[PDB]
Amino acid sequence: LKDGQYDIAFKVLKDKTEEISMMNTYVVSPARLTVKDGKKYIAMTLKNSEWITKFQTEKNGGFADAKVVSEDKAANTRVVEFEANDLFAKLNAKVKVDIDSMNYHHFYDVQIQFDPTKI
Ligand code: HEM
Ligand SMILES: [Zn+2]
Repeated sequence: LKDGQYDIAFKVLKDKTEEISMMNTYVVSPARLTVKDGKKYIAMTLKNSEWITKFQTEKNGGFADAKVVSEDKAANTRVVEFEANDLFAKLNAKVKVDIDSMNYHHFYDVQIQFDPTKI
């Protein structure tokens, strides 16, 4: 594909499975793919932002916090940005969730699967 901005559908999968993750409820698909100089960046909206305290994706054999490129405090959402390579390969990610009022404090591994062909 060539430089520009595109819609890309995706699903978040439970770690090491083809099952839909509980996290899938809290992301917006499609995400936005920016292609720039042969590199691919994904901008993804997280819902219930206040609950999601960390979000990381695999980068160079390690995990890195995705950049927050915008926040909407009124909507309680935010947009995070990270690099993808092969849009047909699963991307490993990590999430930390904290809901003080429900005593829910966990962190998880998940996979993101993009589907470039989907509309
Ligand atoms: C808000 C109320 C929430 C409740 C009641 C809840 C409940 C649960 C429960 C019971 C499980 C065990 C597996 C299952 O039953 O499906 C689970 C796992 C999991 N939850 Fe939560 N959760 C909540 C919020 C969130 C949020 C905001 C995220 C954002 C990432 C999240 C991500 C996950 C992940 C990644 C797992 C591991 C299994 C999977 O990937 O589906 N959850 N959750
Ligand atoms: Zn846990």
